[PDB]
Amino acid sequence: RKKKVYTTPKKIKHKHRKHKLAVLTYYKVDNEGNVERLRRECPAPTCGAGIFMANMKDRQYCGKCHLTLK
Amino acid sequence: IDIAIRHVLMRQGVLGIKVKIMKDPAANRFGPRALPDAVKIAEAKDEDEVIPAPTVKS
RNA sequence: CGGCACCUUACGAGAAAUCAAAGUCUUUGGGUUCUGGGGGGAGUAUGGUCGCAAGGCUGAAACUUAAAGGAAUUGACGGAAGGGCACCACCAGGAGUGGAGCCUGCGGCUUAAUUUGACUCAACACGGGGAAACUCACCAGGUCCAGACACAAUAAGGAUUGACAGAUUGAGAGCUCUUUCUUGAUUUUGUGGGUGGUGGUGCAUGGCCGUUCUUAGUUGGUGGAGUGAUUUGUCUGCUUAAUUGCGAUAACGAACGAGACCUUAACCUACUAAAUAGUGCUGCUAGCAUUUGCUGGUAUAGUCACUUCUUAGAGGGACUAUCGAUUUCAAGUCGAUGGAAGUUUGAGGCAAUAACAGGUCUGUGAUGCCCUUAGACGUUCUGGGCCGCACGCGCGCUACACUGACGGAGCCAGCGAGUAUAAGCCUUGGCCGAGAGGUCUGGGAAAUCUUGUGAAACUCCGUCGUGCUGGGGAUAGAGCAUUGUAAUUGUUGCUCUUCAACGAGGAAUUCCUAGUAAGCGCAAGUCAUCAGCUUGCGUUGAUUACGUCCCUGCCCUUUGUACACACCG
Ligand SMILES: [Mg+2]
Ligand SMILES: [Mg+2]
Ligand SMILES: [Mg+2]
Ligand SMILES: [Mg+2]
Ligand SMILES: [Mg+2]
Ligand SMILES: [Mg+2]
Ligand SMILES: [Mg+2]
Ligand SMILES: [Mg+2]
Ligand SMILES: [Mg+2]
Ligand SMILES: [Mg+2]
Ligand SMILES: [Mg+2]
Ligand SMILES: [Mg+2]
Ligand SMILES: [Mg+2]
Ligand SMILES: [Mg+2]
Ligand SMILES: [Mg+2]
Ligand SMILES: [Mg+2]
Ligand SMILES: [Mg+2]
Ligand SMILES: [Mg+2]
Ligand SMILES: [Mg+2]
Ligand SMILES: [Mg+2]
Ligand SMILES: [Mg+2]
Ligand SMILES: [Mg+2]
Ligand SMILES: [Mg+2]
Ligand SMILES: [Mg+2]
Ligand SMILES: [Mg+2]
Ligand SMILES: [Mg+2]
Ligand SMILES: [Mg+2]
Ligand SMILES: [Mg+2]
Ligand SMILES: [Mg+2]
Ligand SMILES: [Mg+2]
Ligand SMILES: [Mg+2]
Ligand SMILES: [Mg+2]
Ligand SMILES: [Mg+2]
Ligand SMILES: [Mg+2]
Ligand SMILES: [Mg+2]
Ligand SMILES: [Mg+2]
Ligand SMILES: [Mg+2]
Ligand SMILES: [Zn+2]
Repeated sequence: RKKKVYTTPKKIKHKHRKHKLAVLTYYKVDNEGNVERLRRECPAPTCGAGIFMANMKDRQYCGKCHLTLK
Repeated sequence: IDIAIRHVLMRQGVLGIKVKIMKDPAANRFGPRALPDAVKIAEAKDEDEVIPAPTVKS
């Protein structure tokens, strides 16, 4: 019976931030060497090796188990 | 009397059908076997011949 | 003999109404004059003729149209007549409502929205609609897809989902934005197709319900009448709650509806039993007079008795029984007597033939179509509204006092409901508290416990003393608790204080005939809380008819009709 008119501008749902070959940045391969494991993989018992933190500012976050350090 | 109503789904609307069936009370096996106001009078058993005054010794 | 007519019948005529002519007419011919050829245009135009004129007589066509019309039938309607029934009509009355305050519903006004349906009976304490959240459909904002499935695009070198921390937000919604982590082909975009809607249409429907109407009405077989549609049966009268019966009778004999029927209430010292009912006895036990008595308590072992009450199943009992009057001596009615019951014994449930633009798509995973469908009219979260207030109206509750208010004391019902690992049911008893309420245990899934629901009116003894008074308790202030996440726009309860109109109500108008009306409370429903509401239940318990058609509605008969979509014609 009424025409719904909006006041706030239309919102856009968040889109997943694609990163091309993210796994390359987690490792530094040495010539005649081995894995680097440079991102400080999470130590929580839920997510073992291969699950890495996010070296963002003033904290290190891992998406599997939501916890932060320093 | 037993009754059954169903809705019939047609392309223009709904068709409602009611099927009322009255069973013969003479065949009823659990309730009354006749209508309440059905009075069944017996037949006259009279019109025998009466003989004056004997005694039949058995 | 001639007239003016009339009554009966229909040989006969007619489409019928009807007709002694409108008969002697397809079995068609006694004589003769005039007139008509579907409805309109139209008795019009034109010409003629008569007339002082008004007009008369004669009198077309173009064009237009599928009916117009006659008689009768059924129904509907009538500001036509005659009957009948009904406390949703009246008479005699009772209680009222309408006058006051308040509760609640409706309109209106207002609003950000104050969601909406309904408008005489048959809208307005109705949608079981007593809305804090939810309900919720409205308003201001914020999320999610819970968009199946075939495709196409994208896509592992990752299609996409969740997300700490800060900003943002009403929000500890990763809603979004900074932030780089995580998950891994379920999934992201477009196409179709969907799906979901308290969105629209009840004037597109089903189902249900209401209404006509719970009034008493409806129908066919055979026979009679009519060319037929139809009609009689189905009715003048009396009678009944009743188309229910008597009776009259071209009808006879039937069916549905009414009545029968079913549930409930009243009776049963007559059956059947009852420690989930009661009693008398008996044990044991208490108090008072001592007369051996009178009141109690206790007894799931006194391992008693019984069914009077209580419970419920099998029956019995009433059928107007008997007797008087009236009556068509019939149906019945009115009086008595007996009886538990003599108003259909009281009350309900069910309830015909068709039908309504009655109400609901806001009960349905009942539905067709239209609208919307991702910035949703879907769903969810937050807050507000449904309560909003110059007004008119309706359903009700308190009152206006002494046939009463308080204060003590007496102290009697019936219908019901009740839980578990819940999301908390009914809750006694003890202890706190002025209260409301709090706390600790126990009983009850129930004739066992709540509960004898020790309810209220009511009755007794006191104060008050005709005063807006100790009637009335609105409005408002402060405080104390309860329910709930949440009480602000007071949920509700309790304490103190505040002490309003109202001094019996105009025109009008509602309900009602016996355990009825009126008071008076109680339970169940809604329900976390809230009952001035409904659905029932019991306590106290009348006045006045037991009649009529004067008003009102409906039904029937006669009657008129140019209506039949039926007078909203
Ligand atoms: Mg004839
Ligand atoms: Mg005649
Ligand atoms: Mg004549
Ligand atoms: Mg003609
Ligand atoms: Mg006619
Ligand atoms: Mg009548
Ligand atoms: Mg009167
Ligand atoms: Mg009153
Ligand atoms: Mg309004
Ligand atoms: Mg309103
Ligand atoms: Mg309301
Ligand atoms: Mg809803
Ligand atoms: Mg809401
Ligand atoms: Mg909204
Ligand atoms: Mg309708
Ligand atoms: Mg016949
Ligand atoms: Mg015939
Ligand atoms: Mg008749
Ligand atoms: Mg008839
Ligand atoms: Mg009659
Ligand atoms: Mg007995
Ligand atoms: Mg007697
Ligand atoms: Mg009865
Ligand atoms: Mg309508
Ligand atoms: Mg009402
Ligand atoms: Mg008193
Ligand atoms: Mg307990
Ligand atoms: Mg009792
Ligand atoms: Mg007082
Ligand atoms: Mg006073
Ligand atoms: Mg409320
Ligand atoms: Mg209640
Ligand atoms: Mg209500
Ligand atoms: Mg009467
Ligand atoms: Mg009258
Ligand atoms: Mg007629
Ligand atoms: Mg017509
Ligand atoms: Zn981790």
